[PDB]
Order: sequence, then C-alpha cells, then structure tokens
Amino acid sequence: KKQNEYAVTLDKLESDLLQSLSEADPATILDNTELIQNLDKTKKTTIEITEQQQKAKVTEAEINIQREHYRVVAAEGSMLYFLVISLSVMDHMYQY
Amino acid sequence: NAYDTIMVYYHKLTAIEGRALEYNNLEKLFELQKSNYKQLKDCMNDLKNLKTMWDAIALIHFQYNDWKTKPWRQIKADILLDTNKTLGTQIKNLPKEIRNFKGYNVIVEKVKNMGALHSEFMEDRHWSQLKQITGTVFDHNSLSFYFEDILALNLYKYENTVNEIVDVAQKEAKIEKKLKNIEQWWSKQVFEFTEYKETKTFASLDNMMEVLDQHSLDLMGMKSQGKYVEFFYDR
Amino acid sequence: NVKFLKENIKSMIGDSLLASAFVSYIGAFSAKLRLELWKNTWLPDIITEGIEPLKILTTEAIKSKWKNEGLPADPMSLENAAIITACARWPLIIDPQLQGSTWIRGKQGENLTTISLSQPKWLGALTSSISSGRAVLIEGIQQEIDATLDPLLQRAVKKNGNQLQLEIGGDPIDYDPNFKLFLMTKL
Amino acid sequence: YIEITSTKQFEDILEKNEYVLVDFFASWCGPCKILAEQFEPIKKDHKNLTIVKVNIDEEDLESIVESHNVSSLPHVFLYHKKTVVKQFIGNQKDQLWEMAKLS
Amino acid sequence: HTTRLRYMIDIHLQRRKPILFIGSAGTGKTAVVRDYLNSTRPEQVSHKTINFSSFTDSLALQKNIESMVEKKNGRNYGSATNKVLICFIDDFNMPYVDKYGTQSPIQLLRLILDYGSIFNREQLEERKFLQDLLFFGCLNQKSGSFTVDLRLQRNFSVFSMYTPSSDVIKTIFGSILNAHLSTIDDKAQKMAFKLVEATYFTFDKILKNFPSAKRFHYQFNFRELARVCEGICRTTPGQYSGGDQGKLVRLWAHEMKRTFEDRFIANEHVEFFRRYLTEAISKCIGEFPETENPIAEPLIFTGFVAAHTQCTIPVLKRVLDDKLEEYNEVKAQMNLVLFQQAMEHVSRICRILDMPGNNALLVGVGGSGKQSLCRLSTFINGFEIDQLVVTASFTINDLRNNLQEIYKKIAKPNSIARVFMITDSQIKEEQFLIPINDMLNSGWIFDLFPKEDMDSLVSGVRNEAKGEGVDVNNLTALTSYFLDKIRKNLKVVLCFSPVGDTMRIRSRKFPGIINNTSIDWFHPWPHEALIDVAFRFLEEQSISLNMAKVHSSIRYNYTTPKSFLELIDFYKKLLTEKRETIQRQIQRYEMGLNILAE
Repeated sequence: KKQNEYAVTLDKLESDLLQSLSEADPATILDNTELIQNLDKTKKTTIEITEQQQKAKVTEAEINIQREHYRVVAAEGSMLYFLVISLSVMDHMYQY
Repeated sequence: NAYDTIMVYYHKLTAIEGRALEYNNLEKLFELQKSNYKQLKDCMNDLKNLKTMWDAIALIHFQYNDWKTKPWRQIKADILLDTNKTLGTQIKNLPKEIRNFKGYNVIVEKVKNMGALHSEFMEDRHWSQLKQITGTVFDHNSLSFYFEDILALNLYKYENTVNEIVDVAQKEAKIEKKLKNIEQWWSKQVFEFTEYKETKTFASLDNMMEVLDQHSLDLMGMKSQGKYVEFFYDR
Repeated sequence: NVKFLKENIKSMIGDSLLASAFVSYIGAFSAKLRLELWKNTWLPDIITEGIEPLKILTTEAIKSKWKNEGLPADPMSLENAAIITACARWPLIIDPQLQGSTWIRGKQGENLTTISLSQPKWLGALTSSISSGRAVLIEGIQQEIDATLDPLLQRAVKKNGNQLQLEIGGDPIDYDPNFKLFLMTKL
Repeated sequence: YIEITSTKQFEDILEKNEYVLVDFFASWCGPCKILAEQFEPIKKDHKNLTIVKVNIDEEDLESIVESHNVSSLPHVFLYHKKTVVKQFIGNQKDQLWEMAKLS
Repeated sequence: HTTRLRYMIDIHLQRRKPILFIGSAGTGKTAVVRDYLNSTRPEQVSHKTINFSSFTDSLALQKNIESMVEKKNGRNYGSATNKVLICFIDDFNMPYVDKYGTQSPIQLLRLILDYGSIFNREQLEERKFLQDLLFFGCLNQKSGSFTVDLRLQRNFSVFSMYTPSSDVIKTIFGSILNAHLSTIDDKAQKMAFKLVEATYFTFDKILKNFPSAKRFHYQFNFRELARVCEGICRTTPGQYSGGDQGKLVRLWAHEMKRTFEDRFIANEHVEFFRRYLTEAISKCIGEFPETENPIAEPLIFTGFVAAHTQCTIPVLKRVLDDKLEEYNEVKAQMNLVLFQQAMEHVSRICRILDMPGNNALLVGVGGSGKQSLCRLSTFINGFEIDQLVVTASFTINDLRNNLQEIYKKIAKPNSIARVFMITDSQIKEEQFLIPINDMLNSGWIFDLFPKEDMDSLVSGVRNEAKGEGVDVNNLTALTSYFLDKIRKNLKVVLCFSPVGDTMRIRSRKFPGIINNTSIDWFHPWPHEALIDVAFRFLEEQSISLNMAKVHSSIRYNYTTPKSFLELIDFYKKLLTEKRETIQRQIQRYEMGLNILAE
C-alpha cells in the first residue's frame, strides 16, 4: 500500500509539472519565485521516485520470496476448492 | 442604373458580335481555326433575351410580393416546402450571365436569404419562442396569424430557428392529444349510487377507479420527458 | 523524454491496433486462448515488438490504487481491471466467485444502488437511479435479458428539448450523464 | 388549344406538326392580365398551327420548363419544323399576334 | 395435363359439384383457377375466393361469406339474375389445429354441407340457411400442410399430379421466348432455346445435389422459374444491336445471379453453381462470354436518354454520390459509404422495386442502416415512403386507422403508393401478422372497408376509369381493375434477423411470406468492403488489411461480425484519443524543455 500511494504521489508531480506553465498562463513566469520552488519540488520527487524504485526492488523481491513459500499449496487449494464447488451439480444438497 | 451602363457596353459588344460574325463569315470563305477561339453566343442570346428571365424574376418576386400582401393566415412559409428557393435554384441553373446579373442575383441573394409553423402542433408558446429566438420585435407570430414577419426575418438563414421550433412543437404534439382524454373522459362522468337496504351508496367502482388511475398515468407520462409540461401542468 | 516520444509516435503504430482488438473482443475468452493470440499477434504484418501492450494500458499506480480498493495481484484480474476502463458498451461481469463484485463495489463507493430482477420497486429504483446520476448493480440476472431495459441496454439517447431522456416502460424517464450501470452474472 | 404537361409528348407534337405556338402560362397573374382569353382566339383562327398551353406550376411540367430554359411564366415560343423560330415573354397580345401571323 | 384439367372442370361446373385437388404451392394452380374463372365468368355466375391463416376459424368464414343477400327462409344466399354462388379455398391446411387435430371451419363445413344451414352466434334463435353455394380448393402435400380426414374427401373428388417435365418446361417457356425474341431480332432462336435447356440442366443438377432439408428457405418452384423468364422478357426490348449472343447471355447470367446468389448460403453453393453455369455455357456456345461477370449489370439510371442497359464503375460512383447529395438536400443525410456491395444492394433494391405487385424480403441485422439505404433508393426512385409508428397503444385499431389513411392517400390522389418498411421488433402483437398477410395476397381486407366504404373509395376511381376506358356497365372489371392498380402501386419491405429461430416458425405460420417475397442473403460482410471502409477512414493499407485479418482469424471458437463494426469504431476512437494523449505528453515534454532551458 505504500508503494501504491507513492506512485500516486508522482501524479501530483505530474500536476505540478503541468501547472508550471499552466497556472501562470505562460505569462510573468520569470519573476515568479514559486516556479523555482516547483523545480526544487521536482528535484524532491526525483529522489522520491528514486525511493520508489529502490523500495520496489528490495521489497517486492522479498515479497515474492515470501509468496513462493506457500504458492504451490495455494494453487492446489485453489483448484481443489473449485472442484468441490462443482460437486453440487451431480447431487442436490451437496453445497458448502 | 446598372442596366444603362451594361446597355452601352453591350451595344459595343453587339458591334463586337457583328465583327465576330463577319470573321465567322471569313472562316466560311477560307478555312481557319474557328474552334481555337472561344466564341460564346450567351452574350447575344442575353441581348435578345434577359427580359425573359427578368420577368421570371418578376414572377418569383411578385409571388414574394403577393406573398408580402398575403395576410397572416394566407401566407404559407412552412406548410410550403420551398417555392422561394426552388425558383432561386432555377435561376442558378440558368446561364452564367443570368445568375450573375443582380436582378436575378439580387433575387437570388434574396432567395438564399428567404428560401409545420401553421400546423396544429404550433401554439402561442411556440409563437413566442419564435419571437424570442428570432429576435423579432413584433406582435405578429404571437398573435393569431403570420404575414410579412419572418420574411423581414430571413426565412432560410434562420430556417434553423423555425426548424427547432417545429421540432419542439411536434414533440409537444403528444400533449395536444393525450391530456384531452383526462378532461373529456372525466367531465363526462358522475358519482353513481345504488340503494343498499335503504341507503344510496357508491357503486360500479371499477370503471371510476380505472378512470382516475388512467388520469394519473397520463399526468405521470406527461410530467415525464417533454419539457412541454406547461401545456397542462396546472391541470 | 522528448526523444522517447518522438520515437513513440512511430512506435505507436501497429501495437496499438493489437491492444484494441483484444480489449474489444477477448475480454471473456480463456486465458490460454489469449496467449496464442499474442504469439499470433500478426507478427509479419505488424511492421516495435518489445513494447507488449499489457504495460501501455495502465501504470503500476492505477493498479496500485485498485489493490488498496481490494484488487487481486493476479494477471487475469489485471486484464479485467483493464477492460473495465473501456466503457463503450456496458460490461458483462461473469463472476463465478464473489470478490470480483466486492472489489468493483469497493471501487464504486460513492453514489450507487443494487436491484434484483424480481423486485417490486424495480422500475422505481431504475427511475431513481437514472435520474440521480449514480451507479446500479444487477446480480440475480437469472441468465436472461429483459425487454423493457433493451431501449436502456442500447444507447437510445433521444433528444427531448435540451434534455436527453429515454423510454423505460410507460414512463419516459430522464437521463443523467453522471449515471452509470453495471450487472453481474455467476455461471 | 392543346394543354400538355409532358416533355415527351411536347416533343412528339413538334415532330408531327408543322408550326407550334407554345404559351407557358401560370394559374396566377403577374404585371398584367392573362392572355389566355386572347390566346384561344388565335388558335381558333389558325388551325394550321398547333397552339399549346403549358403551365409551369405543375411539378411534372417543371421538366418542360427546365428543358426550354423557360423562366418567365408568360412565355410564348414559335417553333417550326421542330426548331425554335422565335420566343418572347410578357402577356403581350401584339407580340403573340405577330408571332402567329409570321408563323 | 391441364387439358385433362379442362375436361374435368367443364363437366364439374355443369354438375354444380364441389371438388378439390392436391398440388404443391407455387405450381401455377392459382393461375389455372384464374384462367378458368376469367374464361367462364361472362356474366353467367358470380364467384369468390378466400385465403387462410392459422389464426382463422369458422368465424371469418361466416363473416366473409355473410357479405350479401336477403332471400326467403331467413337471410341466405340467392343467385338473383345468376345461377349459383361459388367460393374457393386458396390454402387448406392453414387454419390452426387443436391438440386433437381439428379446425372449426371443418365443423362449420360439416354443418353447411349436411344441412345447408348456419346458426348466427349472437344469443338468439337466429338460425339461417343456404340455398346456392359451391366449394372448391387445393393444397400441397403433407409437408408441412396437414392431412385431410376421411370425413372430408368423401364429399370432395380429387386427383394427383407431379412435377412437370423438361418437354413441358421447354414448351411453355420456349413459347414465351419465341414471342419475345421473334418480336425483335429473331436470329438467335436456336441459341436461346439452347440457353433454356442449359437452365434446365443446371436446375436438374442443383436439385440433384441443395436438398430442401438443408434449410427451411430452400425451395425450387415453377413460379420461381416463371419469374426468371419474366426477368428475361423484361430486358430492354429494343436492344437492336444484335452483334453478340454474349450480350443477352451476360444479361441472362445477370438474372441467373439475381435469382440464385442472393439465396445461396454456403459460398460452396455459389462455387458449385458458377462451375455448373460456366460448364453449361461452354457445352452450349461461346468463348469467355460469361467466364467472369463481377461488375456487369444492366442498370437503369443514366443509361436511357436523360435517365440520370449496362454502365460502368466511375459513372455509378458519380451518379450515386449525386443522388446521395440530393437526398441530403431535403432529408437528413446518411453517409454510409457507397462501397461496391452497398451499390450492389442498391441495385437489388432497384430491381425489386422494378417488379410491381409482389414484394420481397430483407433478412439482415441492423446496425448499418438498411432502412436508410431504402430511404436513399426510394428517393432515387422518387416514390412515396411510409412506416408505422410504434406506441404503447400498439392496437390493431391503430394499424387499421393508419391503413384507412393509407387507402385514402392511395386511392383519392390516384398515384403510386407509399413504400412500407416493417421490422421484427416493430410487430409485437402476433395478430398483426394476419392483416399483413392480407396485404401480401389481396392487398386489402374484408370489413376493414365495408360496403359504403367500398362505394366511397371507388367513387372517383370509377370516373377516372371511364376516362382510361373501362365501361361503367361491367362494375366488376371496374373493382378488379381498381385493386389491380392498388397492387401495382403498393410496395412493402420486411426486415428480419437470420438468427431468429422463430423466423422459420412464422414462415410456416404464414405462407404468403415465402411465396410472395424473394429470398436474399444478408450474409457475412464482404471482406473487400471491410477493407474499403478501413482505408477510407484514414481520411480522419497494410493496417486496413490487418484489422480485417484479425477478424478473419478470431473465427476459431466464437466471433461476431457486427462487433467488428463496433471494433472499427472503437479503434478509430482509440487512434484519435491515443494520438491526442501523445500530443498532450509532447506538450508536457516541450514545456519541460522550456523551463530547463530558461
């Protein structure tokens, strides 16, 4: 959920990139100090995206190491469940 | 005033056509390249003519004028498909000179300008809508008949305003019919009583109940889609 | 980034037709069927290829928000999360088990309703839904289609003055551009 | 007087007859009164001439109108041996009589 | 065979004996009845004929019977100034059978035959009789027209026949050919007759293979082949350019394709038929006369003088564009592309309209506007168009009011009728199908226009009939001529979906549908036309191949041709919006560069 919100946090940067020319309507943009800070904000996100890439690599690699630990019995219990769900067709009352 | 100038230069062109005819004679005498030179007879054909098409315009335009006189009921601009711009298309089909002469071209400009509204579907509200949307300040459409009003308004250029008024009117059409049922079929009905052991009492309830519920269904289906609700909203 | 795009216009030709045909068609065929369709993605006629359309559809961010809404981490759920983005014609949600509907409901948690077919207020809840500009879900399909919703099943958006309104039954009901609809079947 | 609304029949009239005086006319008036009351006398006086009356207002006859390039409703044409000899317009009794006399 | 028929019919009429006959529908038996009746009428005795539907019972019999006369022994029938009255049964097995297999008209006939009587159904002793009436009729075999019960045929003498022979077909239709070809340029009698024997040979083999069991719409009939020979004599009769028999042979193959390629279902059928057709033409005459005719078609517009006979592709393109624009002038436009199959469909509509009296069929789904193509084609035909309005009050009374309005606007103006359109959805009440069948066969309905309505309708049509030259004294030739003109005016088109299982059910439920109309297939979309629309919409080549190849590959398990139209729209959108998003991000990157550089 945290790599989830951070990739959405990039969307705010995508917004603040777009407004950099949009909010000022491409006028009197030179003397506006707010854009400089918007550029500095883009630098913050650049390392925030850099935090997104490292976390995505270190965690999700570990997540798969955690997921495989049981995966085979999951897909087992998966199709085992669909099979026992299909038992009701050959006899009424055989619903779980 | 244009005619006179064009008459002088057309008489010069008649000397032209005489000389062109004598040069045509010269090709008949000795072989030459007559087909090489684009000699048109449209000019001298209009010299002999153009009263033809001028009176044509007189009849299209004095139909416009007899129509400018047609009273507000006698005019037909919308139950008439298109006499005005049909005849204008005729003028356009007529030769190049003609469509360009601004006798024909003044009446063709008028045709493109002028080029349902008198049916049951139309109502006073649609007449006032015509007034407001056409921007016409006249007690003319909103009153009881239409003449010399939305020709002073261009009929073809604002044919679309008239068209959308026709459209909202033919959409209103269903309220012209279906809510007459409630008032007729209700007014021709009365409580009915019958004696139940020395007491008169309402009876034949089924017909009255269907009457009332059909009334309500008409009211619902009317308060539905059509903005025309105002035609019987109070009822 | 400009360089990436100036190529990307040219790279957009071909692979885009492929995603469009599959997303419009194959949304309910077997997964194994879709695989051979991607290996048979008209390769000698589609003339980049290492730009597989599963990633051009969405980003990890939108998939991410939907996980928070309860979306599975599972491929088949991912392409189903991609087909719901397309809303030209209303969806048929074949839902052999429930979490598909639960996440869709988890994803639709603002203005919404749910009506069964054999419902007394069925037409009234229909009218209130289309007039309010909300969602609506239908689950007990009984594997059948109704006649009175067929003018609503198709985009019969007729002009009624400035407003757009539609016939569902005797009452001619108003549309709402905010309104949406979904269904759900099981078997 | 001949009253015809079809171009093909007008053409066959011209094929089979020697002289034809056609009056394009309207069921309404223009600047002056109709010549239809003076036009039947000229037919009754010159039976050697096929005198035709042709009414532009008819939609079937709009074809004859377009073919002869007739635009003026009152339009009297003199044809001899299938070809146009003369044409004038306006409800002009003198012009109609001159055309009939020189037909 | 019909000479034996004549021999029988003469003595039976002298005996005033009611008889029947067994024979396939579409075997000109109605026409034999017409021949005999129009030969014998001559103010000696009146007549009447009646059609049936499954939802017909004794009721309609009593009404349509009880039309007219008051004699003694209560209201009953009397040949005032005549000898007897006669009625005919068009279709016999048509009326519905209960689960015990009985029809109330059969029991009404029990009563009428054994007693010469009737009981009016209003609650009284209103019990009337019959004095002079004769019954006749005919019917095809058991399939799917039911068997007669022995209580009936014991009182009705019948006899059988079977399909005519090659010598008979040659006799009649080659006699018609003698007439038509000897009228103009008779120097080709031998090759024409040999063309007709090629027709018979191809017919024989295609019926040898393909059986009517393949689909319900499979049938070959004498009246079909009569329509074929009539399309042959339809040809521009002048055509004084007899320079190649190949001209009339290519025209004839055009009518061949008109007859059969519209009906063929498996393209294997078309392969077989074209193979056999070119095989016959080659065993017959000529070198490459018909070896390939994909485009060749005798059209009408722009062919005759000032029409605006065969013509060419760019001329067709220009004239169809001009007529489409002229339609857009007055009516709202419909710019579905003029692709070659659309233009072929337009020409099919043209020839169907060229055929008057009878109507045709359109078994094809919507989506594309087939009704809009009908609007365009009927606009270039310049005739009147109409279509019923669907309401919640979809009452037979409403159809009847529209129909009275229809008959007023068809009889008083004395002009062409309004060409009609109906779809499967438009007709919810199944009872609406019966008056439509009456439109199909008679073109009018009993008691929909009662006696005073008859007189008021024919008032002005009478005086105009005296103008054209039918006397007022006949008074029956008059009314027959009037309804004949009504048929010459009316044209109707019926749209269906081929997926509809109940299409076959209602075809068996109504014989007028399959007999009157013509079978045309509307058919998997023309792949070439798909390519055409694809590379045209580039206005907004390998790709135009590619998407159609995709659709042509999806066929394995399941596929849908219509969704390919919606996929064409879907990817047209996707192209627009994806290029637009590409532009949005181009501008975002451009302004990133702007701020970078600044």
